[PDB]
Amino acid sequence: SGLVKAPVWWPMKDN
Amino acid sequence: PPKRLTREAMRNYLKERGDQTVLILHAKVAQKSYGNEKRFFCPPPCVYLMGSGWKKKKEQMETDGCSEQESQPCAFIGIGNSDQEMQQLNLEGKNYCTAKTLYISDSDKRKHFMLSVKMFYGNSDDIGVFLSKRIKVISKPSKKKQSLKNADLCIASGTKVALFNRLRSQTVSTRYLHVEGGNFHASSQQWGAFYIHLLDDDESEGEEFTVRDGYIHYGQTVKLVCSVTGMALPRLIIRKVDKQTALLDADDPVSQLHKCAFYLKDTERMYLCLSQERIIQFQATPCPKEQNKEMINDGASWTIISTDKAEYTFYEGMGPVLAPVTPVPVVESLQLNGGGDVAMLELTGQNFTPNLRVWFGDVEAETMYRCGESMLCVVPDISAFREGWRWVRQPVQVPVTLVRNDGVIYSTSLTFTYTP
DNA sequence: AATCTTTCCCACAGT
DNA sequence: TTACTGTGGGAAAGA
Repeated sequence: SGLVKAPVWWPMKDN
Repeated sequence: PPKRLTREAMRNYLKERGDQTVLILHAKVAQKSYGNEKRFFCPPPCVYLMGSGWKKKKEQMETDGCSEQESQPCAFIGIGNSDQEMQQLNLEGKNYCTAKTLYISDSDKRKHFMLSVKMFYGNSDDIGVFLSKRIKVISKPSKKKQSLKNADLCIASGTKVALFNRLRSQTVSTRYLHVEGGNFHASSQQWGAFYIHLLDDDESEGEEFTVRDGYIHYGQTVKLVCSVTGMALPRLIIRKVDKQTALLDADDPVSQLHKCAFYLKDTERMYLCLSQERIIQFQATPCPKEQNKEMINDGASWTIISTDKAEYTFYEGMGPVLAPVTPVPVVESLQLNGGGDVAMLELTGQNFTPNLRVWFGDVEAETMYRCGESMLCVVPDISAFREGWRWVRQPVQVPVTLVRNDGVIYSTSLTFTYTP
């Protein structure tokens, strides 16, 4: 029940 | 000598909505200490002084004759109430401060408790005592499986959580998930409250999503949204942590103070990990003899805890008062009766008193006290807002405000809207 | 039976 | 550079 609009912060890898 | 609020004073307040707000941000549970031990509350409770009213009051006090020392608000924190051990919070030059050294001993027999915030200015003029939401005392977190029977320890989808990491049993290494400067980072000094939303397994990635009701279980797809910034992390699967492992086959209900792992849905065993202040993506090594276990990094283990917020907003409508502003009434919702004899508005909340009056804009309504959590009032005629309106011509939205006999205005952030 | 609650103690970092 | 003190986590004992 319900819709949410939240921009996604992508965690990054390394090297 | 106290004075009632006048329409002129009400009008004036409504012109500049300069309120003084007190926020107490904290965890819903607390682990107890025993043998002289001090098992500090994590995350630390946080008192924020919000609103244009604090500066307006600093200005008022300083013109009257107060020094910066005298005009500075002071806060002290404690538990309800023990033998009166209250810690001073330092808000000097800060809009907020954390209660870094709070704890609860076995000596305390209370099953539940509230934090109390004693507030006054430098000159000692009282503000009042502000209470946190109910906090549950816990022996320690449940090592084995949890039941929905004691849901007081379960995590409901759509509620807020704090997530922290600690290395080598050290209070020093405590870093918390938090968003600042447009990024998710692991702060040693601040902490975020994230809504934890349950999504069905079939749910696709992206900015928009459908949330589902119920209690959070290990293996379920969740979404973590910061309650301030409004930013989320990609879809995660919440997973149980045995030690330096992440258990995949587990489907038990996620409980308070348990250690978690956040597997980034649809990745080659990538987990939400910490490296100093940075939030990264660390790949787990799968167990050689077990298909249901993956070895995870030490910064990939997160303690989960339910959080809550207490909010109190007040304004000296008739100038400084003798009596404290607290207990500040809080309005949860408004409803019509409707739709009976005359139009009645029902107020649901807490800290209601017989000496409070409901106001629609600068118009005082016939107010009837019921109990501390319920009040009834009569909606005024439209003609009280628009001269000679024989009916409601076009929609009018008016603020609903609770006013006290001595002049204190407590805004609700709720309005009443007239429609034909 | 299996849970929660209390006690106990080591690790690892402040004094 | 140590010994003294103190959170915090795990496991063990007791309710």
